[PDB]
Amino acid sequence: NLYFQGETHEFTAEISQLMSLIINTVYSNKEIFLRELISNASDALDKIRYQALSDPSQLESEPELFIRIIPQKDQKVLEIRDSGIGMTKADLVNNLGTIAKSGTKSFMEALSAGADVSMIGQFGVGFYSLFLVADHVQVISKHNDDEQYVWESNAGGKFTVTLDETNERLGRGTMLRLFLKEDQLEYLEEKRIKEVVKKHSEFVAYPIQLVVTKEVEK
Amino acid sequence: NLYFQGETHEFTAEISQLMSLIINTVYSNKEIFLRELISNASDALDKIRYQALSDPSQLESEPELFIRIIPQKDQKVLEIRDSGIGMTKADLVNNLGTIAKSGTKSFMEALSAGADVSMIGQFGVGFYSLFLVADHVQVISKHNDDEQYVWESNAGGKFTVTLDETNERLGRGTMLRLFLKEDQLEYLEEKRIKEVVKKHSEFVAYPIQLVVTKEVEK
Ligand SMILES: CCNC(=O)c1noc(-c2cc(C(C)C)c(O)cc2O)c1-c1ccc(CN2CCOCC2)cc1
Ligand SMILES: CCNC(=O)c1noc(-c2cc(C(C)C)c(O)cc2O)c1-c1ccc(CN2CCOCC2)cc1
Repeated sequence: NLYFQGETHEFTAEISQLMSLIINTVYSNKEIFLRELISNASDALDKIRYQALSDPSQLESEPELFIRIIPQKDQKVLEIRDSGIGMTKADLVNNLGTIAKSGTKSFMEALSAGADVSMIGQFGVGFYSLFLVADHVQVISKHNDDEQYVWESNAGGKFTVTLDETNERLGRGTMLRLFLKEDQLEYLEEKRIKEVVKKHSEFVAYPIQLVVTKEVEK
Repeated sequence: NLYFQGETHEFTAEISQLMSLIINTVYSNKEIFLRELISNASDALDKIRYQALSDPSQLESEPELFIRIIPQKDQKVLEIRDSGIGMTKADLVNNLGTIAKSGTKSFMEALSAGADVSMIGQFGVGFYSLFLVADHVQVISKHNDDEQYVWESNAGGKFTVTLDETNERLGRGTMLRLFLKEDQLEYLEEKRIKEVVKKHSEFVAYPIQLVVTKEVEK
């Protein structure tokens, strides 16, 4: 019996470590990670927007279309949430598999031809750019036709997409939870986040909301 | 400027994690790791034996040719030492790079064609079979023409081959230090090691020594 034929998703976490090494060596300015996450959220928002055009009940799970950035300073986590179409369990497996396969292609090309700062133009590298600032990621998603699921890059053992009985309920859409590297904590600060959004995501056609909790120093 | 072209050694640790996942799924019986380590030691012993044939001073750094297995129960480490030719710093870099490149080939083939228990016949898979029982490895080596060097698969950060100012002095040769998985501690036991050596390494033409420290229970 044969194992792993075509089963690239089984290696998603390992392939991400290869891509993290490449992309962090190539890009010293990490801030483009946020552009890429917002662009992927925008695409998922377009999908629900067009489906709901002929079937508005699809919006009732989360009637507003938005992208929402929530720094969690105590946890050193940056959360990016959208109310896009979301992913069923099978969608999440299939999308991670495609992302993983594109990573193998980008990694093999780096070895054969070398990598430079144009690599951000390659399919899938936008996802891996989250590892410019994060050492670990949780991808949480809720599609109208399925339950809430989560994939954790740091989960020990076999690749798994787990029924989410732990995180807050998304009504619909996707949240990436970025566990930031100790040298990239600037991206938990409101001023820095706003600078990066205005610089790189001006033409995104959805509201980008920033949720900031701070103790009042008295 | 281009990064990583041909620099497969830079990914040795990440490629090993891919190979570890494949080989542990394919092989439920882990014991062949020892056959493969002994076979690589035997090859390095042949090289010093033939060089010393015309230049016996090469043996003076370690005059006996042997393979030596040392369980370190307290550390959950199994050490395999040989008095082979050893590797200079550049040899260790070059051999890890070749091993890493063969891993990329085996991993891509597993995805395209599937992997089965014949994969042990592929170039380089013998090295990766150490991850049947170990989660981490240190490769320590001393060649007559260089200082003692070490590579650590679990060392954080950039691939590096470090001048060894920590471990015991090898006079000449190579030691792999295997940090065993919690479910593979049977391979620290003398009875088990001896069974595996007799079964799989009968035709190795060097003495295989086993060094066992035990408290006398009184
Ligand atoms: C069944 C259809 N479902 C979706 O399209 C969907 N729902 O949520 C998606 C998001 C995925 C990501 C990461 C995992 C790529 C987000 O960061 C944000 C999302 O909303 C998401 C999505 C899926 C794929 C893509 C496009 N690819 C292109 C190649 O790599 C990155 C993503 C963009 C968004
Ligand atoms: C400059 C020449 N130096 C040597 O040949 C040498 N010295 O020490 C060697 C050992 C390497 C390993 C691992 C890292 C492969 C050992 O386990 C034991 C050795 O003695 C070693 C060696 C190097 C290469 C090989 C053969 N390859 C074949 C493909 O993968 C495994 C190793 C076998 C042994």
